[PDB]
Amino acid sequence: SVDQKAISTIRLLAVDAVAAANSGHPGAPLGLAPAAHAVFKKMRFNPKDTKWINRDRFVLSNGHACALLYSMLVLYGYDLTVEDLKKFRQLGSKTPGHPENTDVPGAEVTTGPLGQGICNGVGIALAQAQFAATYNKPDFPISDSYTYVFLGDGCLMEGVSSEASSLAGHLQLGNLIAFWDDNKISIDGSTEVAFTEDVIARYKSYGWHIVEVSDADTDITAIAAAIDEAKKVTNKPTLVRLTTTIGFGSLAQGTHGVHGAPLKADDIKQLKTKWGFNPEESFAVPAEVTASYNEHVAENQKIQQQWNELFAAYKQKYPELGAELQRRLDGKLPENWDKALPVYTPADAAVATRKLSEIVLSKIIPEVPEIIGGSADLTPSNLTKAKGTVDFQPAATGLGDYSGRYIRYGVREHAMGAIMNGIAAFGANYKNYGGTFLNFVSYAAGAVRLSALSEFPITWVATHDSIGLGEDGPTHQPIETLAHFRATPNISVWRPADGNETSAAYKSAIESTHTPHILALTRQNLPQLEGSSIEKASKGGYTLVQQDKADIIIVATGSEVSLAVDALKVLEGQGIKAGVVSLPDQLTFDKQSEEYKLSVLPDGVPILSVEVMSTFGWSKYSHQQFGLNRFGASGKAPEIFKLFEFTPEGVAERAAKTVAFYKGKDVVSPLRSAF
Amino acid sequence: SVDQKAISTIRLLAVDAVAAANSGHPGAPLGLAPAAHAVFKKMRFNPKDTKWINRDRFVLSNGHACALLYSMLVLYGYDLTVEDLKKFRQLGSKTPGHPENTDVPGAEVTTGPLGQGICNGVGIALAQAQFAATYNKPDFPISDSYTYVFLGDGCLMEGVSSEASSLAGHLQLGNLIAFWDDNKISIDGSTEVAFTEDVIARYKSYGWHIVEVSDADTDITAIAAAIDEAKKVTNKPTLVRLTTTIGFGSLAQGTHGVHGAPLKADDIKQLKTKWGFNPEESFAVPAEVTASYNEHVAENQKIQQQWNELFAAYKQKYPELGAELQRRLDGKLPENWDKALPVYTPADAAVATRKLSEIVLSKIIPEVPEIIGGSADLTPSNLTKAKGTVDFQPAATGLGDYSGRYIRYGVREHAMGAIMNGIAAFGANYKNYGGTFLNFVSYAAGAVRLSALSEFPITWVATHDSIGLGEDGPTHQPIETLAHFRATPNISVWRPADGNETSAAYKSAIESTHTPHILALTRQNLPQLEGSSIEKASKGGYTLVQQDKADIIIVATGSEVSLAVDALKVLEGQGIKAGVVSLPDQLTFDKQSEEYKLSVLPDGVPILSVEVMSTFGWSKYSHQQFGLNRFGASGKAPEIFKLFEFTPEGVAERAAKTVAFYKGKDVVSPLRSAF
Ligand SMILES: CC1=C(CCOP(=O)(O)OP(=O)(O)O)S[C@@H](O)N1Cc1cnc(C)nc1N
Ligand SMILES: CC1=C(CCOP(=O)(O)OP(=O)(O)O)S[C@@H](O)N1Cc1cnc(C)nc1N
Ligand SMILES: [Ca+2]
Ligand SMILES: [Ca+2]
Repeated sequence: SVDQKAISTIRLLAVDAVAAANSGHPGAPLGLAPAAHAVFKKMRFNPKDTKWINRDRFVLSNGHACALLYSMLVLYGYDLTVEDLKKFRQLGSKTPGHPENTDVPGAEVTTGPLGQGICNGVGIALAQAQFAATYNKPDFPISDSYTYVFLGDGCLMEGVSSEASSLAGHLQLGNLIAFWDDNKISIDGSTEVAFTEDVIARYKSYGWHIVEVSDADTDITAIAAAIDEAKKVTNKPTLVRLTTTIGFGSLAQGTHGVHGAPLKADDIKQLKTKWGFNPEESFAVPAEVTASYNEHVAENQKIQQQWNELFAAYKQKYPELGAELQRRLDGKLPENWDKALPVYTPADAAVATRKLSEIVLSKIIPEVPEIIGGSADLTPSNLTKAKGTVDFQPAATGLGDYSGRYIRYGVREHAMGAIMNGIAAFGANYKNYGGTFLNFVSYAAGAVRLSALSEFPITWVATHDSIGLGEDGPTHQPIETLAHFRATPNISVWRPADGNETSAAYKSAIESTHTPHILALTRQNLPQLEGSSIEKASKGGYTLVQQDKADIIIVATGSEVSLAVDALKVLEGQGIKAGVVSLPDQLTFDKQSEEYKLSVLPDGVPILSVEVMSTFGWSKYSHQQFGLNRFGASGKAPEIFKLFEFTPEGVAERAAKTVAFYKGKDVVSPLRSAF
Repeated sequence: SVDQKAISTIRLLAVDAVAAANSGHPGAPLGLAPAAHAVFKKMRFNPKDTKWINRDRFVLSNGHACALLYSMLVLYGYDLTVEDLKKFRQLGSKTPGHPENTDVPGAEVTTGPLGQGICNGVGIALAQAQFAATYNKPDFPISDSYTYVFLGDGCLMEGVSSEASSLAGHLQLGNLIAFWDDNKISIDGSTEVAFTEDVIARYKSYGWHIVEVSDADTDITAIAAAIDEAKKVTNKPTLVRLTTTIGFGSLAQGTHGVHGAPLKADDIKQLKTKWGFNPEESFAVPAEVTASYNEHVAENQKIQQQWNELFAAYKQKYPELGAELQRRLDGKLPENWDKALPVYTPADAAVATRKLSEIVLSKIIPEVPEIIGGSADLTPSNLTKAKGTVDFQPAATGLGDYSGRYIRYGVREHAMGAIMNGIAAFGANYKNYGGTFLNFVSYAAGAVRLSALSEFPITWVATHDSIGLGEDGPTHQPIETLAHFRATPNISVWRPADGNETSAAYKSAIESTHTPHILALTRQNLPQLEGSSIEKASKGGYTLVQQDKADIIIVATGSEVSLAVDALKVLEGQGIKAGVVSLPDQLTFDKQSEEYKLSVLPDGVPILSVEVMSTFGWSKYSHQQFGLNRFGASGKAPEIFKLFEFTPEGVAERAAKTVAFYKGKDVVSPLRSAF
């Protein structure tokens, strides 16, 4: 039949791509081609408009299987061709060895690190539910799309997927439909060696609906029926068990050897002849398959055409909501939204930056509807919920509504990070955030790194940033954490010192379109600084205290800026004149012009950094570094600062030693380099 | 009764400790005191010998509840007193705000980061099973101890605990008995807001046995009976559901407010009078409670006395095993074990460092019985299994035996990391390891950091270290990873360049007693270096190529050392004389004498670092840094190195620019500092 021919075409495109690269993963593509065919036939999408907001989304969580995804995208006439398939896994191609949303049209998210994609799918589905609750009206189903996810045994073993699956079940996300590739093979062989749990029973325990397809190597009728069944269960996410043979059709089917290396040439020949293809030909695309797939595209395009007319009629019936929706689909924040950001003067009281963050959120959430966010069971500690908002919960629980704006993630940092990526991936200008203690952002590193690689404007509200948290002690006190994330490409790591800097950090985080943000915030109160402003802090680094005859410049962040200012006064009594630089975000600073940066960190003066965590990275900006390169302690925070000599006198002593060390030396800016 | 008085004593010690600190967590201690009393009465332990190898182990996974643990340890006469309780959460005390194994007698592991302790308990139980299978003989139950773990809702939400619980069920670890504090309260309030899964059904799906105690606020008879029941189920780990009231007895019982802040003074008074204590008194220890607890200690000490005689008789009946066991309990490796380490010359073939690692393991595993380890579903990629060894599996599966040495962790990096910590915590000189790709060690950061803080000699076999892995692309290629772990205190991060350096890295990792190791290993082949040796590489950094008239020194690691040597030859043709330093472990190097370090990185010569990952940290050792501070690419590895100019000519160009940049300047070693 044409459907059988399409499935064979998909299988053989994937195998031929792996063969051409002499690299990659043929097994899961062979096993999942029937399901991919069936799911894409049910999906609504436009290959010529990858951003249609009411499209169904597809996520390949088992991202190593991407020859399958690329084959689907090629067959459906996305901006990806057979010539791109021939360049699978080749430097610079549009067909990288794992899918990247920045590079691959029709890749919603970046997968490959196992477990991430299913969590991203939870976030896409969460966003869709929130979006539909916000905009849909009687006779106006603006948003009614589904989220389809493929995942394998590896994703099911990774703890992040358990976190997200527990939460998705709690949230009753009925438009999420996931498909488990139940092939009983991973890299180490049979799943009997390490993965003998009853997956189905576990998913029932989370509140998911289950459909089992016992012959998913052939039974596309049953796969389609499973989708129809899942769509009828509106208050539970569904897991469809696809019992498949890894490498179906290969001489090596059902073995670990077919997972992750090219097939033998003779194996590819017998695949082709068994399925009616020419064993001498590669990258075959039968015209009847193209015709069948084109019919579905044309139908989908007529659906989008009608949606566009629905949207026009919505703008007439609901003028304010329609304009808001239009603005969001245009990627624009509300005009002058930033006028809501709080501004402070040096006469205002000291405030912890976690509390300044609460105040910002309280002002901007009512003004910017596309802001939603939550906390990983730290709401009263991170201060992430604006008073008067409702939680995102299914109304059936009585605990919230899908129109709500605040997410109770539970103690699930890693899934929170990956769900945030999915909310961003949904689109519609969502600017979403997640709170935890800074030290436990590290639990979510797998997802955080993908925020950076995927260029998603997500925000971590990362409170209790240092030994300043006090008594909880060294298991809670960051040392390495900022260095880790600053060393990752494309992460803005804001460590604001005061009220104006906190507003600048949020301006950056909310305006972002391509860069994730981590906001490192204090437990403890900090003074409002003389010389701070949103304008200056928006440059990432700025001269807080200018001293034309400086003997030294002290560069600091966060809680250590006030310390530097107090040290400047001690130094004055020692006959040493200091300037102070505040560096609330190193990435933003790095992006400023060379001349601006040199105005902050000039030649001809020693520069000392002060930050109560690792000294890694700080030599970019300083000649000498005063940091904390050992674990912390359990005690009252001021006593810990004293123990480690993070006091005005301790900073002044090191500043004086720095001045002495450079006596008789020629000093150039740390910004200078040989290449 | 005396038992009732003991429970009240525990509750009130915990509340009084929190009160004295005006900080900490009274709720779970109040709720779990009956269970703690019951479990400790069943446990075999010696407060005067915390290292008795046949003790039962206890782990408080909900580590914030540590006022409970400290109260138990004080009551039982560990090296912890009421005076220490009065110093709870105070700087320098033996009663930190979360338990630390380095600081607290009777704390087996360091907890506080949720989810870790239960996984550590899985590792203690895994080790006990392996140890018993190795040493027990008829009439000689050398090892027959249990592992008791308390955990809360937060631990159950963290994905790491799902990973470890799936694996523990697969492994049929019948001597593991965990207790869930089912109090339905976390920081954000009721668990109804975020955690509505059927926990019991999930644990059944993993293959655990369940016992439910519906009135765990009072029913110590049922808690004791649950332990007895769990001990009869020898082929399943057991979860005991303890339905408790958080803060039991407080006016604020059953509320989130009792979780994490001191009780009001009037509340403490009414607790005391309800339970027959003097409301004017704090830190009361009734002598009848001490007497009862002392009776159990005395009985346990007679059990250990008899075990010592059993061990003496074992040494007579089984002379070789007995001597091996004695050596391990003395903390000593086999005499001259390191003579098994492979040695290479520059005439030997190029080898990838992952393959060199396989060869090391193959030589040392037969010689050092306390080495066990595994991989997170990457055995044929990491090359972590020695041919001819058997996997650690329950014999009932037919897939291995508990005497086996190789663990199939599945796709569970985070739990693997925390399980490794538990295996180390068991003791008996275990030197255990875990393989994954370097980029996915990051999934396990929560546990890795605790290896460092806990001072456990665990080893990550972290292969596919860089863009050298090629086609899998940027989702798999480390950039930030070494900087992250090098910035963490107390992590040795070895990046060996060749065969001799790989042997030095393993010598360090296996000899370690207090420092975790990460071995960053290549996919791709590297040449054997002229000038390398185990002796020199054991110093962490060494002069590979000495040049008395050097214009520049190039310092490099791993795959970039050979690149530096090739660049030296290009530079010679440009009239520039270079030396080369290899820096296989920065931590080991840092620990050498100042004079040794200066002999490697002297004054008076520019130093350029080369390493194909982040430049963070490298200014400790260099004036200029050539690194990779952007994400990678999907293509054949040599083409990626060329793209980024990590070629002999690209290094030489940057070296020449470095020489030019320092013309006319006075240069001192990067090792010099102002303070
Ligand atoms: C183990 C592993 C794989 C097997 C999947 O086994 P699974 O059953 O999911 O795939 P199948 O055998 O094709 O059906 S792929 C490769 O990613 N990898 C390394 C890998 C490990 N850890 C993480 C976080 N991401 C990864 N990418
Ligand atoms: C959320 C959170 C807690 C509530 C536990 O809720 P749980 O039900 O386990 O404790 P109970 O309410 O006392 O019964 S504690 C504090 O650790 N914390 C922050 C916290 C967050 N993430 C990680 C990895 N470790 C942590 N430590
Ligand atoms: Ca599989
Ligand atoms: Ca709880």
